[PDB]
Amino acid sequence: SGNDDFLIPVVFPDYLISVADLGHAGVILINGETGVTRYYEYGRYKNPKSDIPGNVRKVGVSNVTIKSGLITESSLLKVLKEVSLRSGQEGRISGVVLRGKFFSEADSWLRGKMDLNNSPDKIPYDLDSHNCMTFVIDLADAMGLDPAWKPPVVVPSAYIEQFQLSEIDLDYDYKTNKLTVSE
Ligand SMILES: [Ca+2]
Ligand SMILES: [Ca+2]
Repeated sequence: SGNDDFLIPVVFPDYLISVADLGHAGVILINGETGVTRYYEYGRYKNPKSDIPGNVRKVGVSNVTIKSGLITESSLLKVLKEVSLRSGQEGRISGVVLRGKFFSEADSWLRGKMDLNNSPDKIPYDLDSHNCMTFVIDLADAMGLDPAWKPPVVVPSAYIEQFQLSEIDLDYDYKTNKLTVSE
């Protein structure tokens, strides 16, 4: 098909962190030819083999259906509901939809970062500077997608709204199970 791949940074702006050191972030990755879908995120997840806080994790999700280059609304809704329940405290999603040829490179980068979970050289979690949002920004930067400028203090809820100023918006509500894509 030659259809561009999809990278969908997702932020859960109403996610509650509760204890110190707003929102959580993850990323959906979709093969534009096949609809094969991956989800990765970085956060304060348990790891018995590392004493350094912060780990990448992969969450299994359904694949989407691509029809004439587009993701069908229903198949994306199924993934968004999965991600909200499994990673997002059953809250709403604010996202952007990015396009390019990068599926294998993104998959390799994410698996490579996950391979660092037990490394003595793993960069420690930092709520301000090395967190769920900066993981995704660093991925998009690495793909050549030129994400929005990263401030010294990265707040997922604030950053995603900045990112949306220059990209396609994705809004999803878990309670109503409704998706809206907009400029
Ligand atoms: Ca918004
Ligand atoms: Ca926008």
